[PDB]
Amino acid sequence: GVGTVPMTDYGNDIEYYGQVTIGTPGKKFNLDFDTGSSDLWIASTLCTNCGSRQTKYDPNQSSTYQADGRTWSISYGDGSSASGILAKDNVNLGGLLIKGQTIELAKREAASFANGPNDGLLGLGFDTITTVRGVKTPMDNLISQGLISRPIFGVYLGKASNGGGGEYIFGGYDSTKFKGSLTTVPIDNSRGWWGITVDRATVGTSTVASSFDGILDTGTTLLILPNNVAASVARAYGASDNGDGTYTISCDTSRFKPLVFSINGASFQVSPDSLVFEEYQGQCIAGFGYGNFDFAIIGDTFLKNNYVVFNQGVPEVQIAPVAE
Amino acid sequence: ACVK
Repeated sequence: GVGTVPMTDYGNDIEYYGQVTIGTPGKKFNLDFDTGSSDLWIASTLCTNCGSRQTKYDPNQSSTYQADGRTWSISYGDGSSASGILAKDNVNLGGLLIKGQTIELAKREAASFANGPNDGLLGLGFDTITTVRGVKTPMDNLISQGLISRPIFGVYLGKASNGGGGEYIFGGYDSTKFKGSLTTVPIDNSRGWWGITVDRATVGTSTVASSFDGILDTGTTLLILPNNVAASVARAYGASDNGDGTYTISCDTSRFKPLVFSINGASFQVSPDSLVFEEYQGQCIAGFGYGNFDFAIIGDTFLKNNYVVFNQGVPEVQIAPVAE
Repeated sequence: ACVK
């Protein structure tokens, strides 16, 4: 009752994708696993602007394709998008065979998807934000079909500096990937996301933020903070606003203390190495940013330092520092 | 970065 999906880390911790087999006999698709959205969409032979490197779903080549035909369309926070028509087919996730999952066949996708590593996305948010109302998500179906007993998935995202990788376990979790005991944290799923409250953020002995809300989003690269929190964190590290939602920060992290979040009475950090996301031409971009959101998007900068068990049933999460 |  447990599905294991080894992940690939794209570049410098940009995103984490895993293979999913769709159809009968089945084609293998590389999908970005995204707790910030709830649509499972794939490049298809109906697509008019997809990429030559992508695997394309062909309805005629699956014995278990079920027609649906309703339109779907999604737009993501980074400006990427896709759209097309619905269908149903069997979806094998780490060995667990979901029967008749609603899949979303792309007729169009943004150029960034056509030039990227993904054949599509696997949405792991809550079903109240599927772009077509009433679509049941993969986790909904794993639960309702009895393919997993525990309504959970455990998430390890690797660091490119350690060789990359990552691993999702559907129906369980992997204790070899984290330190100490898991801490339970309640989830607010009212906007479709894995919402939490951070009671306080600190750098060393200094408070850099009082309470703020955020979402645990495997499909966002950075730790995106409200502008005032972002600006306070930047001040703590001497970082300079690039005007585009990112900061320039020193490439030498040896004298940086971790950024520590207090969450439900326990501490979870961004490690000092992770305070740098990217180096280009001698300049470093910070692992935290801003985006004019009233809540934080707690993305890969944080998640690659903190193992999370996502529990859809409660809903709640359990968090522990990664073993590293 | 991505924001999805």
